[PDB]
Amino acid sequence: TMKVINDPIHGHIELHPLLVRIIDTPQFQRLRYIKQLGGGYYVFPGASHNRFEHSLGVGYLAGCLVHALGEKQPELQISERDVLCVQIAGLCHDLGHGPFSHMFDGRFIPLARPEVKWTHEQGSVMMFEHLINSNGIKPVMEQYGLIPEEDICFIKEQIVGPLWPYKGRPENKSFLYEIVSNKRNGIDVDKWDYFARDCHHLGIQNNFDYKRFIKFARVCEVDNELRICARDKEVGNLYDMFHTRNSLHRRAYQHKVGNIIDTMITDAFLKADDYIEITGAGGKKYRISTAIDDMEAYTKLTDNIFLEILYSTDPKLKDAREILKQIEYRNLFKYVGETQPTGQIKIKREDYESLPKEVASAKPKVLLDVKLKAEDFIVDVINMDYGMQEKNPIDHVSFYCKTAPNRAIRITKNQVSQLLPEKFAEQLIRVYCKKVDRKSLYAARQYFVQWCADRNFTKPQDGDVIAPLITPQKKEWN
Amino acid sequence: TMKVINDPIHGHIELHPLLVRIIDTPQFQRLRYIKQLGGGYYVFPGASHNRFEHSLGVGYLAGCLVHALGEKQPELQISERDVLCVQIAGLCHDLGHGPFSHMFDGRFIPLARPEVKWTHEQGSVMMFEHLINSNGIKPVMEQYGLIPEEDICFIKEQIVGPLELWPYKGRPENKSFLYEIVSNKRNGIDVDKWDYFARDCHHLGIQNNFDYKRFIKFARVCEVDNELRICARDKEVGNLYDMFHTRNSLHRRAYQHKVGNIIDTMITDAFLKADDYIEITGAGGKKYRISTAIDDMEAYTKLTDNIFLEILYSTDPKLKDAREILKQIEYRNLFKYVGETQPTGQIKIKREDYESLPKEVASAKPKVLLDVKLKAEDFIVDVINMDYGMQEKNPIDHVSFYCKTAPNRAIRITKNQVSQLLPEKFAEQLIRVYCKKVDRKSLYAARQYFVQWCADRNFTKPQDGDVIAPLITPQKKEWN
Amino acid sequence: TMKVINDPIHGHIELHPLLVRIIDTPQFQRLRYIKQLGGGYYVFPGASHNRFEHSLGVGYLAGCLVHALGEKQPELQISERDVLCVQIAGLCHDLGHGPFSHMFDGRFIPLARPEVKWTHEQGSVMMFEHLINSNGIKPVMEQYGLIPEEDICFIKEQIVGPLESLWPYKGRPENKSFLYEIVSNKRNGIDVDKWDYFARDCHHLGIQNNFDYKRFIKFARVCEVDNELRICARDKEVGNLYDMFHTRNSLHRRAYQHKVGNIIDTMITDAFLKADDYIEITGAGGKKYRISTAIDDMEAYTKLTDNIFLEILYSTDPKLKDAREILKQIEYRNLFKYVGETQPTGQIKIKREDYESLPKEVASAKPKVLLDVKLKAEDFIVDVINMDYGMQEKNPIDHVSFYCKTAPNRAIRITKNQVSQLLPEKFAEQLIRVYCKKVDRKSLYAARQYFVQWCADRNFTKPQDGDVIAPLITPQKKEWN
Amino acid sequence: VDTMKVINDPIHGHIELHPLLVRIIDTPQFQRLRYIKQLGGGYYVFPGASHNRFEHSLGVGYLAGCLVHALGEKQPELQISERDVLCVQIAGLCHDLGHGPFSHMFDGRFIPLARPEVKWTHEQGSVMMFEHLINSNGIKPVMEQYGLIPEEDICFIKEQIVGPLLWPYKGRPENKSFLYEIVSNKRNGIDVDKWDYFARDCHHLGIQNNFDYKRFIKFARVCEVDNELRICARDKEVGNLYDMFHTRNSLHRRAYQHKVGNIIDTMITDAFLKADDYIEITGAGGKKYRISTAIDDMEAYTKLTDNIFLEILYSTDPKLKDAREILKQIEYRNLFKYVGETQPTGQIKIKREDYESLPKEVASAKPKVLLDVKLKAEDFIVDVINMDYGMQEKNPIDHVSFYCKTAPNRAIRITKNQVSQLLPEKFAEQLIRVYCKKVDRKSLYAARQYFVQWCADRNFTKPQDGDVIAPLITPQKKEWN
Ligand SMILES: Nc1nc2c(ncn2[C@@H]2O[C@H](COP(=O)(O)OP(=O)(O)OP(=O)(O)O)[C@@H](O)[C@H]2O)c(=O)[nH]1
Ligand SMILES: Nc1ncnc2c1ncn2[C@H]1C[C@H](O)[C@@H](COP(=O)(O)OP(=O)(O)OP(=O)(O)O)O1
Ligand SMILES: Nc1ncnc2c1ncn2[C@H]1C[C@H](O)[C@@H](COP(=O)(O)OP(=O)(O)OP(=O)(O)O)O1
Ligand SMILES: Nc1ncnc2c1ncn2[C@H]1C[C@H](O)[C@@H](COP(=O)(O)OP(=O)(O)OP(=O)(O)O)O1
Ligand SMILES: [Fe+3]
Ligand SMILES: [Fe+3]
Ligand SMILES: [Fe+3]
Ligand SMILES: [Mg+2]
Ligand SMILES: [Mg+2]
Ligand SMILES: [Mg+2]
Repeated sequence: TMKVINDPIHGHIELHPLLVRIIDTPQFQRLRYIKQLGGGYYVFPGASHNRFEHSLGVGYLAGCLVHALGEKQPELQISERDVLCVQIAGLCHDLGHGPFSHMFDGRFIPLARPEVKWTHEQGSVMMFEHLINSNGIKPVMEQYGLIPEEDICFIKEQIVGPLWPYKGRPENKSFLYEIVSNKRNGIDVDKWDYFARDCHHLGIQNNFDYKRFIKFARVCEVDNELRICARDKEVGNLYDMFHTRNSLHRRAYQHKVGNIIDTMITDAFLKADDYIEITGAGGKKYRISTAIDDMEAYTKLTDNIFLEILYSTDPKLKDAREILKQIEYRNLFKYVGETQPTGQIKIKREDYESLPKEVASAKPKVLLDVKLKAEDFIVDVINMDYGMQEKNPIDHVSFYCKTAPNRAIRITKNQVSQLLPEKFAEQLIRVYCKKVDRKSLYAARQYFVQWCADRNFTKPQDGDVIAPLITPQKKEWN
Repeated sequence: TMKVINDPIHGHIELHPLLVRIIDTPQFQRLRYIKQLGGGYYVFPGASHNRFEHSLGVGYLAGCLVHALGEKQPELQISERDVLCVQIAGLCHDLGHGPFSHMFDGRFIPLARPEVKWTHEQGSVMMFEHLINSNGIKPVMEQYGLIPEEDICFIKEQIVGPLELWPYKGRPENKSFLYEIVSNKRNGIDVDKWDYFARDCHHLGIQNNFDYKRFIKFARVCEVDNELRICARDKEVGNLYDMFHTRNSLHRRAYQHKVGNIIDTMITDAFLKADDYIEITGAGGKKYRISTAIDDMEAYTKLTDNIFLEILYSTDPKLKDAREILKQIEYRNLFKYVGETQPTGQIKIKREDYESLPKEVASAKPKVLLDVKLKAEDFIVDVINMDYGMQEKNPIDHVSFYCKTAPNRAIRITKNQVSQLLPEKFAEQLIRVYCKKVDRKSLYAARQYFVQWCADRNFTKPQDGDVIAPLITPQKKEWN
Repeated sequence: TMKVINDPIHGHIELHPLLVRIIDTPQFQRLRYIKQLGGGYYVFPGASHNRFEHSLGVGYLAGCLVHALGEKQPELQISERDVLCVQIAGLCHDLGHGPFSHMFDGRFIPLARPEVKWTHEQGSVMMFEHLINSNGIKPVMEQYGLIPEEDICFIKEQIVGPLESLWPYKGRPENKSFLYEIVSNKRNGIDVDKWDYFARDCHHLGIQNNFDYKRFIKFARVCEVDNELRICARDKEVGNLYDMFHTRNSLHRRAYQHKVGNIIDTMITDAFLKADDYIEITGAGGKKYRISTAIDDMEAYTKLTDNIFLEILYSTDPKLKDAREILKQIEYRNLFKYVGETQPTGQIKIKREDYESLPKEVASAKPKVLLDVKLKAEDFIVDVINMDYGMQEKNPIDHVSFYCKTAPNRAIRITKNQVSQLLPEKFAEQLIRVYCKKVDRKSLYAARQYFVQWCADRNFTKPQDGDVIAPLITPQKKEWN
Repeated sequence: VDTMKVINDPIHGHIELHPLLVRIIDTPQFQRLRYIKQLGGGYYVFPGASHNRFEHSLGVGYLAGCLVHALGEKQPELQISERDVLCVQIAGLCHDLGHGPFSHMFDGRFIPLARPEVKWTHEQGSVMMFEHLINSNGIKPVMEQYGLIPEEDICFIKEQIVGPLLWPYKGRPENKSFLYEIVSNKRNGIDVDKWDYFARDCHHLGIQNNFDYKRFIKFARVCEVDNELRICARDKEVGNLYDMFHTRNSLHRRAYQHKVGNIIDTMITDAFLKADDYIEITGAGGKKYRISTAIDDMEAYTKLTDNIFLEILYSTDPKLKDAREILKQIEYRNLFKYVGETQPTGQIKIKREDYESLPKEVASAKPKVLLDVKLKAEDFIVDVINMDYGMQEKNPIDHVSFYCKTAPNRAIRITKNQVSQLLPEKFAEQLIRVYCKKVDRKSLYAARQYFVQWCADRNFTKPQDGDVIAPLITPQKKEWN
C-alpha cells in the first residue's frame, strides 16, 4: 500500500498506491533518462538531475497545496478524489519532455519539422493517455474512487488547459486548475519544485519560500469563480518569486556556454536524424523528429540518443558523431558577445534565420585581414520575461486582507514599490563564431560590435576592449 | 599561538595571536551581549545572534579577500602586516554599536540628544582606541611587525573613512584597494555585507541569494584614475545588482518588519523614560546616563542589551514608567499597526518633518461618522528610507569592471548595458502608521484618519485600503 | 487568533491561540534570556540560542507526532483536546531551567544547597502552575475545550512523570499511554525534546546532525504491548535508533561536555556561589530571595536569568568583588588550565558521594619526580562526567517496541544480537577531567605530574598525552607498556 | 594563452582548476565518467542519487589539493613543491577513471561472475585508463610545460592510485611518504576520496553527514614515525576519527547496501550476463569486444558506461530478449522478493568460496511441518555482505598516528581503552540477505519457512521479523527464547 520515498528536496514523502502504480510504468520511468537542465550539466557539474525526480516533487507539492486549502476551508468540498487527481496531474505534468528537456521542444523540433506546432505539454497529454491505456490504470483508478471518464479529462486539462471552458470540473472548483500549471499568473507548484531542486544541484541558494506561500494561501470569489488568493502583505515575496526565476535563467538555464552546447547537440541530432531508427507501434520505424507522432516510439527516445550517436561506428553518422566529439574535447563554438535591442524594437521569431547574414554583411571602417561568411556566425535570440510576455503577472493575482479574509482585492505596481522593474520582458542576442582560431575570433568581434552600432543595439559590455577602433564611431555610446 | 574557532557560517577559521589578544578584552567581549537585529528577535525567534560572532566573521572575510587579492596579484605587494591590519579593522568595525544595535544610533540617541550627530562607526573608532590603550596592545602589535602610529590610523580610517588629493594618512594611493574591503565608501560592496547576509539568513529562516566566494574569485585590482581599486568581472555585473536586491529584500522582510520596528520604538521609549534615573560609572568614577555613555568609553563598555532587563527587573519607583512599557512588550500589548503608504511622483519627506506627521494624521477630517476623536499623541508615524546604500544613486555606476581579454584594463558598465528589468529608481520611502490605543473602536477610527490622510497628501492607496476604510477610498478619483 | 511564526529549524509553524496566550506571559518569555548550552557560547560562538526558541520547537514537534499518529490510526481516538495538551506540555517542558541552563540544576544548586533534591523538570511544573494562575489561563483552556482539573494534571505528568503493578497516571487512562511517550519518554528516551535540540544545537554549533526525526514519525505506530497502547517503531529502523543515541553521545563529547565549556561553567558557578549571600531578588509579597533560594518562590524565579552574570560583572558593591573578579577572569580568558582526561577501568563506577574527596587525592599522590612547587588540594578541580544512552547502564533499545511490515499491529522486541556486532559493548562510562587553578608554567608542569601519577595510583587509563606531559612517570606503570 | 578555470560544485563551491587539470578533464576518457552513476542501482531507491563519477572525481581532485596545500603552509620544512601539488591533484582527479557501468556493481558483482579466472579491480582500471588518457591526448608535453617530469610523476600518480608498482615506491622518496596518504590511504583509510563522497552522497541521498573534513585538515600535521614522514592527527580528534568510520558504516547500512538497491544491482548484473554474448563494442584497431572483455582494451572500455543498460532495454534483437526482459521487470518493479536478513554468531566468518553453495543450503532445509510448495535452489538468492572499518577485522585507528599540543612534532599512538568504553567491540561483520525469485503469495510464505529454518540450522541470529513470518519455526530454537 502507501509507500514512503526519500527526496533530498522534500524529505520523506508518501505516495498513494495509485500513484505508485502510475510511477512504475515504462512511460514514467523513462524520465529517469532525461536531464532537467539539458546541456546545463556540461557547465554546472552538479546538475545531473533528471525529470523523474522533479516529476515526483511536483506531484508531492500539488498534494500539499490542495490538501492545505482543504483543511483551512472545508466549505470548498475538496474530496480525496480531487486530491489524487491533482497529484496525478502534477506527477505526470512533464511526461512529454524530449531528450535534453527544453532543447527538444525549443530548438530541435522547430528546426527539424517547421510545419508542426509541438510543445512538451501536448506530449505530456499524449504520453499520459498512452501510459493509462498500455498499463491498465483505469480499473485501478476506479478501485480508489476516481471516475476515469471525468478525471482523466480533468488531469489532462490541468496540464495543457482547456463561458466556463473546462469539462473536467465545475466553476466552484476552478482553483484546482491553478495548482500544477497556473495559466492566470504562473504561480504554480511546478516552479516551486524546480526552484528548490535546480538550486540544490546547481550550487545556487534559492531566495523563495513555497511553504510560507501555502500558509498564506486562500480561496475567495473573484468574478463569480473561486480562485487562489495570496495575502496582501505577501505581494513583495511574489515579485521576488519572478525575480528569482529570471535570475536562475540568467545564471544557469540560459548560460552562454550551456546554450552553445544545446545548439551543438541539436545540430548533431539534425545530422543524425535521417539515419537513426526507433521502433514504435506495430513495428513501424520512426526517426528522432517523428517519434513524437507515436508514443510507443517516443517512450524509447531519451538522452541515450546522445551516447548512441557518440559511440557509433556507422559512416552515415560520422558528421553527427564529429560534432559530439568536439563537445568532449571542448572545441566549442566561441562566444563573441551579447547585446539587446533599444527602445521598443522586438525581434520577430521569423527573422532569426536572417541574422547571421546581417553580422557578416556589416562593413567595419578598417580593412580586414580575414573575411568571414554568414554560415560562420550563430545568432541566438533569447526572451527573458516574467512568464507572461510583456505583462506583469502580479497584476493577475488576487489578494486578501487580514481584516476580511474572504474579500479579494487587487494590488497595482504603484501600491508596492518604486524599485520594481519598469518592463517585464526583454531580449538577449548572443553571437558566437564557429571558427575558433585567434585571427577569426578578432574579426568576428569587429563584425559583431559594428553590427550592434549598425542596428542601434546596446553597446557590448566588453566592447571598448574587444573592438576599440569601432566603439568611438557611435555618438550614442559616448 | 594561533587559535581555531568554529563558526556556523564560515566553518573553522584561524585567529592570529594578535587577533586573539584583541578579542579577549572587555571592550570586544561586550559584543556578546548586544543582539544583531535588535528587536527582530521578538519577531524572528531564530535571531538570537549577537555582534560578537558577526564581528569575528567580518574579520575573517576581510582576511580572505585581501589574502586572495595577494595570491592572484603579487605585484600589489600586500604584506602580512597589511593583512593583519585589514583583519583587525574587520574584527573591530562594529565595536561601537549600542544596546539593540541599530535602535541605539538610529532611534534612541537622535531622540534623547538631538544636538549630537553620533554614529555607531564613530563609536567603533573611539572604542578601538580605548581597547588598545586599556589592554596594552601596542607592544603586541609591534611584536608581530605592525607600526602602531601608522597602522592604528589605517585601521580607524578603514572603519569611518578619512579622519581630516589623496585624503588618507594611513596608507598611500598604491594601496587604496585596502580601504574598499571592510567598509566600501565608493559603492558599498564590502565584506561586512557578505557576513551579515549569510549570518542573518541562517538565523532568520530566509535563504540568501548571494555568493561572496564567487565574487572573491572574480575580484581583481586595476588602475582607475591614477589609483588602484577592486574591480569585478564584466559578466558578474548581474550578480552585483542582485546583491543590492538581496539587501533591500532583507530590509523589507526582516530588518524593517512592521512589528520588529514597533518593538524597537517601544524599547527606545522605555529607555527615554529611564534615562534620567540610570547611572553608569565611567572613567574616574564620573556618573553617566544612558544617552551620555557614548561620551566616555569606559562607561559605554558597560552599556549593552542588559539595560533592557535591568529596567524590567528593577523595583525603583522612578523607573516604574519605563518598566511598565517593557512589561507591555512581555504581555504583547504592542502598539497596533494601521497601515503602510508611500509618496508619489518624486516627493521626498524631509527628516525635519517627521516630528510633525502624527499631528497631520489626527488633523484629517474623514467624511465618516466616528464615536471617538483621536489626538496626535495617539499616533506613531515611522518613515523608513529604502535604498541601494547610496541615497538616490545606483551603486553599480560606481563599480569598475574588467574583461577576460584584458584583465588590467578597467571599464564602466551603465544600466542600459545590463537589463531592462532592473529598478527604475534606487531609493524610496515607506510610511507606517501605528495607533497607541489598542481597543476595537479606536483602531477603526485610526484606520479612517490614516486612509484619509493618504488621500489628503496624494499618497499611494494602502493595499488593504478598500477593506479597512471602505467609505473613504471612493472619495479619491485617482484611486478608481 | 492563529499565529504563524518562522523558526529556522522547523520553518513556518502555526500556534493555536491558547498556545499564543501561554507564550505571551512573563514566565515563558523569561526563556528568551537563558542560553541553551550555558557556557558553550563561550567556546562555540554560534551557540547564542536560548531556551525560548527550543521550547517553541518542542511544542511544535510534540504536535506533529501526536497529530500524525492520529491521521494514520483513527481508532486511537486522539482528540484536538489531546493534541493541545501535548503541545502545551512540549511548549512548557523547560519552563524551569535556571541561569545557564544545566549549570544551574547540575553544578550550582547542588553546591549551594546540598540538602535539596532539585531538578529543572520540577521547576517546570511549579513555573507552569505559576504561569497558569497568574495569567488567567484556566478560562481560556475551557474556551477551547480543555478540562483544567484533568488536563493540567496530564500536562504536569508529561513533564515530570507520575505525581504520586497498576496504572500510575491520573491525567489520562491506559488506552492513551502513548501520549506520555511524546514530550518526555520515561520508557526509552526517544522523545521530541531530543529531536528539536539535535537539529537546533547542530544548526547553531556548526556540526551537521546525523538523525532524521521526520522519518521516525513516518514509521511510528501505536500497538498493544502488555495491555497498554505504546509507540512502536518499524523493525528495520532499529539501526537508526542506535544511531540516535550515538548522535546524542557524540554531541555530548563534542560540545555539551567540551573541556573548556565545562570549565567556564564551573567558573560561573563559582562566581554565583561567592555572590549568593549578597544578591537580593524580589519575590511574592516583596519577600527577598537569594539566587539559591529563588527556586522556592516562582515569582522570584521569574526574574532569575542569565542577567545575573552581567549584574555581577557590572556591579560596584565591595561585597561582590570576589565574585566579580572571577567573571572578569573569564573576559580576559585566564581560565583554569586543563591538565588531562582519564577513565576508570574494569567495572569500577565512582560514587557521586566521593566527588568532594578527589582533589585531596590528586595532591596526595607522591610522583617520583623532582618538583620545585608543592600544590595543595584546593588548587585542583576534578570533574566527573557520566556519558550514557540516557538510562544509566541499560540499553534503551531493549526498552523499544517494534512492528513488522507483514503485521503492523503486532509488537515485538529486538535484542542487541539481532542487529549488529559493531554496536557498543557497554552503554555508560565516566570521564574524569582534572584542571589546575594555578595558571603559570611551573605549576602546570607539577599538576601534570600529580595527575598522571594519580592515574597510575588508582589504576585508571593512561592519559592520551601521558607520555609527553609526564614522560618520567609513565614507565612506572607495567600495565601501560 | 591557456588559463585557470573556475567551476561551481554544489558540495565544494567555486573551485579552481589549473590548466593542466582542465586538459586532462577535457578528454573522452575522463568525460566518460559523466555517464557512470556513483551509487549504481541506488538511484532506483534514492531518487536524489542521480550523481555520477565525473563530479566526484573533480571533488577528490580538489580536496587532494586542499590537504597537500595546507600541509605545506603549516610546515615549510617538508618542501612541498607546486609540482607535488599538481601531481596529487591529478591522482585525485583520475583515481576513479576505471569504474565500470554502475560503479561497484561492475567490479563487485558482474566481472567476478562473467570471468572468474581474472582478478580485476576498479583501481587497476584507473591506472590503465590513465595511461590510455595520457598517450591518446598528448598530455606528456603539457605536463612538461608546467614543470612536471613525466617519467617520475606518471609513476607517482599511478602509485597514489593502486599502491606500489625497504622503501617500495619509485615515484617519490621516503621524505615525502605523506603524499601517498592523501588520495588513497593504504595505512588506515583516512583519505580525501572518503571525504568527498561522504559529503556528496549525503547531499544527493537525503541524509545529513556527521563528519567535518575541514576540521581534520586544520588539525593535520606531518611527523616522523619509524624513519618515515606521515600524516598525524591531533590527540583530542581521535573521537572524530572513530566517528568517521561509524559514518561510513552508517552510509553503507542505510544506502549503499540497501536491500532493494542491491537486488536491483543483482538484476542488472543478471541482465548483463545474459546480454554479454550478443553485444559488441569497438576497440583498438576495430577489434570487437564483449562487455566482460572491454576491460582488456581501454579504447573499448572508454565506450562502456551506464548506456549499456538502455542499449539492452531499447534493443529489438531476439538474442537479447532474455536480458531485455529482466530490465523490463525493473521498470514495472517486479523485483525479486526480500525474505529476510541474518548474521553469523560467535566468530564464524563465511568464506567467499562458499557463496555459490548457500542457495542449495536454504532449499535443503527441512522445516518440521511438511511443505505444500517445494522450492528448488535456483529460486533463492543469498547475498553475503561484509561490513567493516575498511581493514577487515582490524581497527584502523590502531594504525593512525597522533600528536599533542605540548609537542607537535612527536608522534604517538592511542589505543581503544584510552578513548571510550562505548566504541565497537569488533570491526567487521557479515550480513546475509535472502531473496526469492518467485513472487507469488504461496512461494513467498514457503521461502520464509525455508529461510528461518536455515537460520536455526546454522545457528545464525534470529531474523528481526522472525516470530511473525515463521511463527511455527521460532520456538524450535532454545537459543532464541
Ligand atoms: N516503487 C518505486 N520505489 C522507488 C522508486 N524510486 C525510489 N523508490 C523507493 O524504493 C523503495 C523500495 O522499492 P519497493 O518497490 O518498496 O521495493 P520493495 O520494498 O522490494 O517492494 P514492496 O514490498 O512493495 O515494498 C520504495 O520504498 C521507494 O521509496 C520507484 O521508481 N518506484
Ligand atoms: N568535535 C568538534 N567538531 C566541531 N567543532 C568542534 C569540535 N570540538 C570543538 N569544536 C569547536 C569549539 C571551538 O569553537 C573550535 C575549537 O575547539 P577545540 O578544537 O576544542 O580547541 P581548544 O582550544 O579547546 O583545544 P586546545 O587548547 O587543546 O588546542 O571548534
Ligand atoms: N517575507 C518573509 N519571509 C520569511 N519569514 C517572514 C517574512 N515576513 C515575516 N516573516 C517571519 C517573521 C515571523 O516569525 C513570521 C510572521 O511574520 P508576519 O506574518 O508578517 O507576522 P505579523 O504578526 O506581522 O502578521 P499579521 O499581518 O497577521 O499580524 O514570519
Ligand atoms: N552567476 C553565477 N552564480 C553561481 N554560479 C555560476 C554563475 N554563473 C556561472 N556559474 C557557474 C557555472 C560554471 O561551473 C562556473 C563558471 O561559470 P562562468 O563563470 O560563466 O564560466 P565561463 O567559462 O562561462 O566564463 P568565461 O568564459 O567568461 O571565463 O560558474
Ligand atoms: Fe516541471
Ligand atoms: Fe528541552
Ligand atoms: Fe572515489
Ligand atoms: Mg510543464
Ligand atoms: Mg527537560
Ligand atoms: Mg578508487
